[PDB]
Amino acid sequence: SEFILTSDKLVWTYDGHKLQIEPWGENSLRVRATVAPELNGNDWALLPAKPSTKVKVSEFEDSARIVNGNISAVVNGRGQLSFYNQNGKLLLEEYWRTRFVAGQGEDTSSKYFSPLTHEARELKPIQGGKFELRARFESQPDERIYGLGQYQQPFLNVKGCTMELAQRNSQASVPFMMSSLGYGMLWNNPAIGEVSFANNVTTWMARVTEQLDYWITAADTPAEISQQYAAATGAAPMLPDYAAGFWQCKLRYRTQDELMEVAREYKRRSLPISVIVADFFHWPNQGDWCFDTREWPDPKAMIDELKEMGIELMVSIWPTVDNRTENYKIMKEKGYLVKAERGVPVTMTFLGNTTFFDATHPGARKYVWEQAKKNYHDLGIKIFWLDEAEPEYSVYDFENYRYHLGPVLEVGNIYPRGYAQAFYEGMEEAGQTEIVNLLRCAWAGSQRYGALVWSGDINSTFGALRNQLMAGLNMGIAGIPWWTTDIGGFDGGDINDPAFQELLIRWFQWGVFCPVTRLHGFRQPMEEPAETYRDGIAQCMTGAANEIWSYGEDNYAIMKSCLELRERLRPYVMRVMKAAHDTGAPVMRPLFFDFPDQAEAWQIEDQYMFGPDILVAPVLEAGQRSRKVWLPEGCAWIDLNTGARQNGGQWCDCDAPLEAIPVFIREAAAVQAELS
Amino acid sequence: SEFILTSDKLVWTYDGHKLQIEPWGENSLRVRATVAPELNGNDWALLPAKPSTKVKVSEFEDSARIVNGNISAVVNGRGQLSFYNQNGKLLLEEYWRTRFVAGQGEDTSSKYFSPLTHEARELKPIQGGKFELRARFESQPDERIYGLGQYQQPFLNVKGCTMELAQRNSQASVPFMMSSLGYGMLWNNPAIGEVSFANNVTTWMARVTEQLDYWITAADTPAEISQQYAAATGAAPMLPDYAAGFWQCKLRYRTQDELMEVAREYKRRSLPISVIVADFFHWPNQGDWCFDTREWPDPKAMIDELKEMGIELMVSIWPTVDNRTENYKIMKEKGYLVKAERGVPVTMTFLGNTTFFDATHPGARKYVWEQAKKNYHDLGIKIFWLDEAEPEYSVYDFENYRYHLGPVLEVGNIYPRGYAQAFYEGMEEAGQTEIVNLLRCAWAGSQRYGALVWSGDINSTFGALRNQLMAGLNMGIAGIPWWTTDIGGFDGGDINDPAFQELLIRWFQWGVFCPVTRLHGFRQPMEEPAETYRDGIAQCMTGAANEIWSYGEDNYAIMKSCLELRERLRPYVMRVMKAAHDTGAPVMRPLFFDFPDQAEAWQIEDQYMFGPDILVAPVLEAGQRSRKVWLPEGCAWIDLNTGARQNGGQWCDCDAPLEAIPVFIREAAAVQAELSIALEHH
Amino acid sequence: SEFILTSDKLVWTYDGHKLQIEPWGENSLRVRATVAPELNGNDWALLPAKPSTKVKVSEFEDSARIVNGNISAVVNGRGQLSFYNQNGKLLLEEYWRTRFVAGQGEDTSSKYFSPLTHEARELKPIQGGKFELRARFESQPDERIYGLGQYQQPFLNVKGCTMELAQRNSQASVPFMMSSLGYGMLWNNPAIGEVSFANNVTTWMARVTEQLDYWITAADTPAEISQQYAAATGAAPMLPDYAAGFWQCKLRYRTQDELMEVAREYKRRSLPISVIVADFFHWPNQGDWCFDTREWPDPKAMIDELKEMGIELMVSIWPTVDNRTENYKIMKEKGYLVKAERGVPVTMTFLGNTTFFDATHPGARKYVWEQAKKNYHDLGIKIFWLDEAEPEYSVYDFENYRYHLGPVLEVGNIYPRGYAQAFYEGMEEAGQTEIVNLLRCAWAGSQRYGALVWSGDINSTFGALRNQLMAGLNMGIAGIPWWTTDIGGFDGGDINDPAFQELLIRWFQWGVFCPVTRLHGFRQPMEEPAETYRDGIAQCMTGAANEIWSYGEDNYAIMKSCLELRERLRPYVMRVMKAAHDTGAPVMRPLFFDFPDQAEAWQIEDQYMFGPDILVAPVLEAGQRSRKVWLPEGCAWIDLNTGARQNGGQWCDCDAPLEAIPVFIREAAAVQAELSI
Ligand SMILES: O[C@@H]1[C@@H](O)[C@@H](O)OC[C@H]1O
Repeated sequence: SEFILTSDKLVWTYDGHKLQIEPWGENSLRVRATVAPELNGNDWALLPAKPSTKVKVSEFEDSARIVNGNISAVVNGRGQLSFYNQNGKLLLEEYWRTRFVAGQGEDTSSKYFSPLTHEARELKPIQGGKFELRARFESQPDERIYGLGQYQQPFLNVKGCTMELAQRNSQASVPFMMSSLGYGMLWNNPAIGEVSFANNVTTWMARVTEQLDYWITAADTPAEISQQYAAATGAAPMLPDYAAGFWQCKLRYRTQDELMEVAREYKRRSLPISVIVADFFHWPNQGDWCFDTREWPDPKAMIDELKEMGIELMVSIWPTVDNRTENYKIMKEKGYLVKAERGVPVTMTFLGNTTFFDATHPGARKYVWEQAKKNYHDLGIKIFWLDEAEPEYSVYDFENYRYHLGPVLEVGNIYPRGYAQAFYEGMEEAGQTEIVNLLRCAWAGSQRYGALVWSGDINSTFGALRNQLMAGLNMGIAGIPWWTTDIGGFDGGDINDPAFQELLIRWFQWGVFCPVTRLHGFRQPMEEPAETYRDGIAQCMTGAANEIWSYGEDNYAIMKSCLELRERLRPYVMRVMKAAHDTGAPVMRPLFFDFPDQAEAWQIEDQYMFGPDILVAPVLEAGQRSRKVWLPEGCAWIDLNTGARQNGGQWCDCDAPLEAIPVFIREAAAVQAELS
Repeated sequence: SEFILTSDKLVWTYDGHKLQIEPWGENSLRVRATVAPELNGNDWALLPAKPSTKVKVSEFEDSARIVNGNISAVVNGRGQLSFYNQNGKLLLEEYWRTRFVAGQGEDTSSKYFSPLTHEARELKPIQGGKFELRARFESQPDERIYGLGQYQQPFLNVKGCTMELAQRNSQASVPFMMSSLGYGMLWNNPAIGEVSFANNVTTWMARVTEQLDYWITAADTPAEISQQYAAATGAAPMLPDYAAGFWQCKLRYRTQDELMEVAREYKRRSLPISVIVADFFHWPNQGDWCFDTREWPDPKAMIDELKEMGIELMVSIWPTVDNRTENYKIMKEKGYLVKAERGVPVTMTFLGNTTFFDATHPGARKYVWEQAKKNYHDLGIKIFWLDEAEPEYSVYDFENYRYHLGPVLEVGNIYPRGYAQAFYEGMEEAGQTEIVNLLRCAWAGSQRYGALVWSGDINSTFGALRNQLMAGLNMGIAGIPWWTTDIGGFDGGDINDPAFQELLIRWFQWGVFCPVTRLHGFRQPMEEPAETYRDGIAQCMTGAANEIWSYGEDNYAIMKSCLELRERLRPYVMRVMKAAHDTGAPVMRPLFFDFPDQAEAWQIEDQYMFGPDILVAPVLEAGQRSRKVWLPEGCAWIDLNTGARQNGGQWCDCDAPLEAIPVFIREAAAVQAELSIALEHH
Repeated sequence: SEFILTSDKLVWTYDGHKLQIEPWGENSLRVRATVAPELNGNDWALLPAKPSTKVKVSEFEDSARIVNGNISAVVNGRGQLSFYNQNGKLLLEEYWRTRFVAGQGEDTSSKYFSPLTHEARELKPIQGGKFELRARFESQPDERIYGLGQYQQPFLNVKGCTMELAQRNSQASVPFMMSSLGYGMLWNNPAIGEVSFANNVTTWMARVTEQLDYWITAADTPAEISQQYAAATGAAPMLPDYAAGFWQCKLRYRTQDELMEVAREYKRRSLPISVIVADFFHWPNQGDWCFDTREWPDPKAMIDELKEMGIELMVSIWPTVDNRTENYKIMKEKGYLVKAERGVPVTMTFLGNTTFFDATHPGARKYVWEQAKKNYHDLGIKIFWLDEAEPEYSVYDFENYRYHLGPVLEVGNIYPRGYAQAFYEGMEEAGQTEIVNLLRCAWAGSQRYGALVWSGDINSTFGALRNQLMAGLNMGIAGIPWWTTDIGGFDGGDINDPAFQELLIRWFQWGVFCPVTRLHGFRQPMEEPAETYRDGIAQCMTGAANEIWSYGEDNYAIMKSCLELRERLRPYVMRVMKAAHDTGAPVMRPLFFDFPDQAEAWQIEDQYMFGPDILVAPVLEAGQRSRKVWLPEGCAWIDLNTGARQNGGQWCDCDAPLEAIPVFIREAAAVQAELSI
């Protein structure tokens, strides 16, 4: 057992195991461990640290200690690590269960003494290869845990839950967590694996990796934790103005004329509309990244008319490359495609045999961007819908695929970050500022590449709506402030079904108080293409209409008023977006973000704060016409729908007619005057 | 160390390793070993053995011995095994290199003493799984080794060569070997692996297996070894008479009219023709197994007219099932398809995303047969072209596929046998006798299912032709008497190119003296289909013409006379085919099969015997117009082309003009009279 | 398909596959290939290249070419590679069997066209990991192949043979090959694997690796190839004088008194003796690396007396560290030990549970050297016996062990080079020149660390003797000029058995004309130790006596004249050793090394050249009293035993009584003058 101590770095070593702890921004430490000869150069999501002035490394008895502001790490003579805040309170301690460790007998008076033989930092060698990593920490009975990204589950507090560290359609692993004990932690490792916050032990796992790497931060409030995390992995940029308006989309406007007729109908009725969207398979083949002129005769003319109307066009980008295309040939020559380890060299079979471009290859990123630049960006398109961002393998056999940066088991989760980066860096180099692209997935730090994330191809049910509320809140905690959904859900909504129409209204009303308000879906009754194939290429179907006038007049009036409300909200949304850029605060936040001293704020999972001044209580059940709403203590609250004043620190039974959900405004906040 | 002996079985055991040796037919032993609790019930290619009456099991000193006729196995107290014949000559010896084995020190006076620590029977456990098997035997300085199946290499004798135990297009692993030391050995294990007959050590390897299993046989002559092997794995059936005639094929007759135009034109020129062939993609989609009526409007009328003409139709069967078909849906419901272990559930991407039917699944065999029965056999088609029989994965990642009988790594090589079995059993059940189907691949015992094997999609060169001669002869030694090639090779022959025309003629001349005489290929210039797609299904191209009149008048005359010569040979062919059925002897044989006592017979690799009465000496180089020919001792030889008589036991410098290759007939054999060999005085 | 060409580098790429060919010494090229983003920085055995005189890179048609003196590489538009010499003759061509390659249909007129789908450079991805590599080349009909290291097999020409690329007791993978077609090739990759020189195809295989890496060289003669190889991987140093004399050893002299009594007896009988050896388990425990004072009370006094007698002491070093020792604790603290991937953390169980020191770890190398320096070298010991150099795992499950530089499957074969390096660098740093240590194993480049390799614990038979001849010759071709055996073999020789005694004499006679003349073995009847354990530590047995007088008076007379003959040869041996250092030529050479233009020189495997002036024809069978000997053309030959002159270019029946083997001297060679004076 040997310490190697300098003024700003703690290293411990035994039997080739190196544990290295150092400052990494104010109130924060980076922890690394390896049994290779040295640590490698992989920083993954962590940006260069602003130097800490206050770091102090000490030695006492058989231990060593490193303090950086409000966090300290203690490593004992057996190489066992625990973390404390500035008040000396335990934040986090490693989980050891051994009789012998670091060449020494374990202390029989400690819960660490056990014949079971579990190490806190298990680097298990893979034969012929690298390491299978498990990092174990003690559970705590009072610990509540948030963040981790976007999971399709009805839990805000994820203590007791196990989350797969993998990317699938409707899931995003963004592995930053925030604990109610007063710390946050980033698992700075893109390997396929799992995080289990089980009641008996916390275990982080990486299937294949070179080394342990995490970042831990301490502060007295969630807001400071979020700020410290944003300094570690990058700030969201400033949201462009147009992104705060209404985004109109469906699966799918099949022709230029169809899309333009919708936009013209919005303008004919003087309705708000900021963005309109051309969904997938508007292209001749996958990997062409251009409009098919048979259905889109004059894209420039579409964009120019939309510009006259004050509307931005967003276009679908698929990362797939069909093997019959010219771009497949050239990308294959250059080595810019993902590779199958075994079997046919095909990663997806949706409407063609396609291979994904490799978003971890800097050359492939540039290539795909420059195709999109030439065919779309040069025409005046400045928003891209970066769909299939996981990427969506037809079969999620992660072991069977390899990227430029290594096997998908080792590096796979960073794909969506690279995909967003390709477009953000490309658009920035082309002279665009305030970039936003619609990404289906993300990793740690995706926020710095302007990633507006949505929750994918979920079903159209109230159960799904409930999951989306939890997922969006946890995404904000994981540092992804720009987040949204398909209003009404993606799959299964019949436009003539009264039950779906009720869900649509409830989801729309919530969508007004989401970071982006976006109508999209694949509505029934669907329509098969007239021709199944054209030039041997399978043709893509469409769903039914999905405009605010498509569901009758009663529903039209409700959604029209929703759009008018969203327009009145825009200055407040831009203020909250600037705050997200400035301070790393989410836009939609759990109650504890703004009221961390109040017990109820850490319990309630069906209410949230839309910025600091608006309390939102969505209706999450069919047929519900009232619900209980807890009003936080410390201010009075103004009912958005009645103008009535209510004192903080009480439960209210609130009216929730089909035409409105309960929403309260912080008294005397600037947004109060803006909304009436 | 412990022997468990009975009157007809030797078992040795130490530390869970069981070695079991027992008689398995006359002059033959089966050898099995495992570290599992017991031996499993897998017999693979071995048929039940006829009881051997005089089997003798003894123990002496610390050793044990089992004798069965001309072969004996000796196992010493360290479990080390060697084989001897009735004259006490060493046939085959296990390779051990250890200082400590079976709980005992190794003998320092033996070549077995070595710190290296190699076992002869290495069952290396796969973590969480079964075993990786290596069976090591000592090499022997003057051992020459034949058989093993069909490999694309210019070596008849494969001592010093390493052969992959896997099935790929143009390769067939049929793992029966015959040694010049006077034994034969079947590796009775369908696992993916390798056999290396290296000069320093012989190693058989199986990637995944439950147990070691081989069959070994001893006799004084090759013919006896071949007979004993056919008794162990099954006799070839009797060939139907039409199969000895001329088979006309190309890639591809696209329509009923095109095929019938060729058939009628053969009859109009009074040319011999016994089989005509409809190649692949005559169907609406892969897995439909029926004629596409747009190109083939009345299959019944086609078959009836061909029958009036004395011609059998053969049709292409592909084992692929495209995922848009009705049979895919049903076969998926029932579990009748091969499965990918990882990635997209697609085993081949040629003209569609297809999955192979599982030829190791009894239910799937029956399902595919009954489709072919309903759509082809009930109409009067008696011959099936079982193509892609390996099967031809787009990528040969054997580790990524699984069959009914287990992972491809453990059982993969038996697929072509099951594919043959599916059609043979079905046609037999339907009342057909004398069955022959054209298979691209085979395993040990494929011969019993009427498998006429051909050597696949080789290129059209003299290099290829040389490889095919070696491959065809080794297939015969491996117990596959019915074997042929694409005359001219498959890929790359332009019909207007003199260099290819030269090759076509030499290959055709050789083809006359192959077990089946079959013209096929994908000739240039190729023609793309008019429509690349139809109903979203990719359409299949065709090559150029490939009939005997398609290469100019001078070449037409040579091929015409080749066909006429083949017809005169038919009675002899049918006698030699009967001998293959009765004795297990190959049809095309190396010289050592008929003349085992003569040294030149074990050295010469560019001559062979076509039955016992015809010596063939093919021309295997462009521009060559004469070659040396060794005539075997013990008889006189009649030159087929001149009529001259030559004494056995000499090298002759033979004329070999474009119009004929050197062929010699055994004097006074019945075939001499049948060939009508004159000698005019001008 | 894309070429990236500069003045001295050819790169070809398709689908992330990068093939890079460049000069690496005169008449030589280095070939690397990877599917990773870039080539790594691993040079393994290749030393920095001297920049070449006339390197030319050019593109023509759809191909590219790189010429460096007498070798050239051609890469076509399908990425397929072949090598030619200055006369345009094909040396080596890649084996491809595909219908489609590098995005293009294959040529149907070529032997490369095949549906089998075998690539010449197969970098097969291991799931979650690196690559399984197969490099395939066409076999050639008259190609004869030599080198590869030390294998226990009766084949000099290894065409048709398959060799394991792994290190085991009695085997050494030193993967430089020399072909009769006029090239040599180093497989510059330490991975566990295999080389298959099959008649139908040549296949090199690595179980786990990051990239393809080989070095290829061309010259008109074997001598130039050997020289070019030595420039690439390092010259053998100059051998010290004492190493050419007689090395006396057995398993084992158990005490200081017992060793010294043998040394004194050799001097008392006026017999030559240059080195005497303390074998294993002279230490308190494995990993102590010091004399046990209970059996060795005054080591400094022993060394001083041997110095007075003109004798160097060599001591056994074992790379094992027993888990009860002080050094185990410290080396485990520092991470200087080899690791088991699974199961009990024990690599060997011989007389204790031990773990090997990690010879690929620079710190571990330094640690072990400094233990040996403090306890042996500082006392005046100048030669170490680096035994168990593979290292000798109790079970050779290479997948189950890991070194500093990675899994044993990826890097394992370089261990013995590291082991030699540890002592050579330390001894050189300590002020010693002309270093020689006795290594049981080697890899490519081991020669530069003064590695005298011996063929390990082989059995005592005539079969073994035949194998050793072949192995030693092939080790020389592989660039290991300092090579020897246990005279008599290691295991199974009973000193009272007349059959063994005959083998011993024939082996000794051959031993006179080996690069080093060294007597060693574990002779029967063996003797168990007095007590099985002392202080819980299992005690090591000894074999019977193994001195030249231990086998009766008639045998003593023969071995006595062998030693005297060896002393007369020492000036010649030292000249041949200097030539090895200057030119990379081996000491014991096959006939084709000195007579490459003669057909018989490439066929004969039971004769060899001991330097350029002595033709040796050992007796390799029991009871043989005469044998056939081919005399090379171009000079006359003097029979060493009779003095009779013989013209070159003929076969002779030579008398081979028990008292001599047929040896011939090149007429008028300086060694003829030295032997007759
Ligand atoms: O939202 C959908 C997206 O997730 C994918 O399936 O492509 C079509 C879109 O409508």
